Amino acid sequence: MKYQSQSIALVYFAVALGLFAIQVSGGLLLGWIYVSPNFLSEILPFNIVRMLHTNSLIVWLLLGFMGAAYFVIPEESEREIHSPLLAYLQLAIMVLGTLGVVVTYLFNLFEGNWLLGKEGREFLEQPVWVKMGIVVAALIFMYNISMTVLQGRKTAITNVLLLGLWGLTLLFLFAFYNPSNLALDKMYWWYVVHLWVEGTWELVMASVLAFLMLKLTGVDREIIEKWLYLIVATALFSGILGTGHHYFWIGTPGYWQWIGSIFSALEVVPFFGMMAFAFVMVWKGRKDHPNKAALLWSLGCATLAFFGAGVWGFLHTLHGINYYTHGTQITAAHGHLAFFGAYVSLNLAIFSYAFPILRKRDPYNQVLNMASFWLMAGGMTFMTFVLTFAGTVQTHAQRVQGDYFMDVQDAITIFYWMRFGSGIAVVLGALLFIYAVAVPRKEII
Amino acid sequence: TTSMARNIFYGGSLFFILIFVGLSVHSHRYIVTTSTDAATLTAEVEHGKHLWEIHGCVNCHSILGEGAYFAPELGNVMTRWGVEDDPDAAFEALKGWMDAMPTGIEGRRQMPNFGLNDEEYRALSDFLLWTNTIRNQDWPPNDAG
Ligand code: HEC
Ligand code: HEM
Ligand code: HEM
Ligand SMILES: [Ca+2]
Ligand SMILES: [Cu+2]
Ligand SMILES: [Fe+3]
Repeated sequence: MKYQSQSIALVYFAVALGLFAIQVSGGLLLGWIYVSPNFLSEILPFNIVRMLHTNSLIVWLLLGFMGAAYFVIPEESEREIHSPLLAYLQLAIMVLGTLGVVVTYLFNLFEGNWLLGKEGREFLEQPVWVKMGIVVAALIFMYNISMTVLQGRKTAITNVLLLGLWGLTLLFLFAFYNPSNLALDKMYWWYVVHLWVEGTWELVMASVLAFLMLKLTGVDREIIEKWLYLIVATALFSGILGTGHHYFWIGTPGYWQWIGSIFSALEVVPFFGMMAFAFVMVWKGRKDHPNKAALLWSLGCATLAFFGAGVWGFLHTLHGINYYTHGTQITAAHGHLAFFGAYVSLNLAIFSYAFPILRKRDPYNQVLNMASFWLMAGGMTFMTFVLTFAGTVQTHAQRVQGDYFMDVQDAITIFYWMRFGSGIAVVLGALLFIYAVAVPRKEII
Repeated sequence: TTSMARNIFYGGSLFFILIFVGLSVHSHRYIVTTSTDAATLTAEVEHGKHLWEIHGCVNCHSILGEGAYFAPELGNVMTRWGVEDDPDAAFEALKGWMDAMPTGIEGRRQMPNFGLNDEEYRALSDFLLWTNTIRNQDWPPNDAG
């Protein structure tokens, strides 16, 4: 550490990792319900488990970003954080919020209540008190890190990061606008989901990936920060209009089929940018950094995000294909690999970098940490292959041939067992990473 | 050339935000006036959307191809049931189905029962119908969802 407040990041990572373990176990369960549909079919129905799989994903990824912000800000701003008390109060709000969500979904508390009961759109089912909690927590967060940059050194890393983070926060406000008109509802719903993941969150991914490469390779500011601004340019140029790929079939105008389909293809540019950025910086820079694992997650992140977000994205992004594959298992395959490479791996890469620093010791459990990456990445891409096949069989069987939903699903049972199996790998993988980060032991040879 | 890349970024981004906000304002109006029928967006249809929401159908089903992938697309269930032009038969068809869930069938995916009254079934029926009329570029490809 250079600054003592950088250890707040360790509490954030701790909770986030706690929540990461719940998230994949939620996934495994969902997978198992797919092959064994009668399981807990009255106490824990699929839609309940799903909310839990998806929300804990959003919440833990955010805590990852918050944690990462509390680590990366003081280091770049050359000063201590404006107020530790705010950081802890922020995280307490978060933990309270995330507890309320778990307990509300499970037991169906206050069904119907405008403020206390669950809402009901994808990823935005949080009782409105929790949504409020998140905003209050986010604002506190934004105030706190902003003051720390204002009063310290400003750099390109810090700027992109603050933008992405500010944009992320403010776009969350759209989660409050729930128009009685389904088409309108769907249109502003993507302001949250897509302008997060392909907009604001992309800034955060690139700026943190900048900071990573900066430290692991030892290439200098000016080379890193050039590439930074270039990458995030191509992202916002393609990302914002590319929102139109979600505007094909929801009742928006026909013109989005063109705008959207074109700007979508351009979205593979920044994900290629980052993959190459990561690979050159390495080849180009110092190669003896002790933190072998934070390196691997970093390349892993930029690479899988390219295959996940870029290629599999492109694959179903043109309306000609999308007409057929929309709302299908194909969608499920993109989303998993895209989320894993761009955001999970990125959080895991930054966790692997800061844990040793935070514990003041040498990169530890490197073989284990790295084994967790192969096991999670291995199992994750295998899952996405298997769901592509399945989605192809579906798309054909139901969208060209016209066979009925349920019947077609009996046809792809084998693929669902294969996903479930691949899930065992991801869960084992994720636990091992937690272990590797949480329990330093004698290194493996 | 770093300060250039910065300026391309800050400036060229702002450009595309504007275009997007313009485009959205158009699209918002296209939705309200042309692609969805305001007149048929009754109090029941709102109450239907709300029911849809609080019971969490979207986390098993998809609607206009958005949601979960566990159960049939319901954006067009009313057409699938040859019942789209008949509000009373739709209500009847929906009530009959929902009353029957859960099937309990071994090895088959399960839908809960929400304890819905008939005013409520009507709300859902009316909303799914109203959804079926959203002018959305001929999606889906057929009746199967
Ligand atoms: C998962 C735990 C479910 C939730 C929550 C909801 N539904 Fe559902 N639904 C589900 C399954 C597994 C099936 C297929 C059942 C079968 O035996 O084939 C369905 C089916 C319907 C249908 C018939 C659609 C069709 O066959 O094409 C309708 C009209 C329907 N479901 C409506 C509906 C509504 C209004 C819901 C929220 C209030 C809802 N479902 C939730 C599983 C699940
Ligand atoms: C951070 C990167 C990205 C992540 C995490 C991500 C994730 C997702 C998720 C989860 C969905 C489904 C949303 C839902 O539940 O309805 C989705 C939809 C989609 N994404 Fe991405 N995405 C990313 C970037 C991209 C890119 C770069 C492309 C390139 C074209 C792309 C193409 C698509 C398409 C076409 C759909 C809609 C699929 C359909 O209509 O069924 N995405 N994305
Ligand atoms: C542990 C293994 C996992 C399994 C078995 C699994 C399984 C599933 C299942 C069954 C769904 C519901 C899909 C549907 O509606 O049909 C789902 C949704 C989702 N999962 Fe996972 N999951 C796993 C891990 C992950 C991971 C690591 C991520 C990324 C963080 C992730 C992100 C998602 C997302 C974003 C959705 C919403 C998908 C959408 O609407 O497109 N899951 N998961
Ligand atoms: Ca979905
Ligand atoms: Cu009513
Ligand atoms: Fe998108």
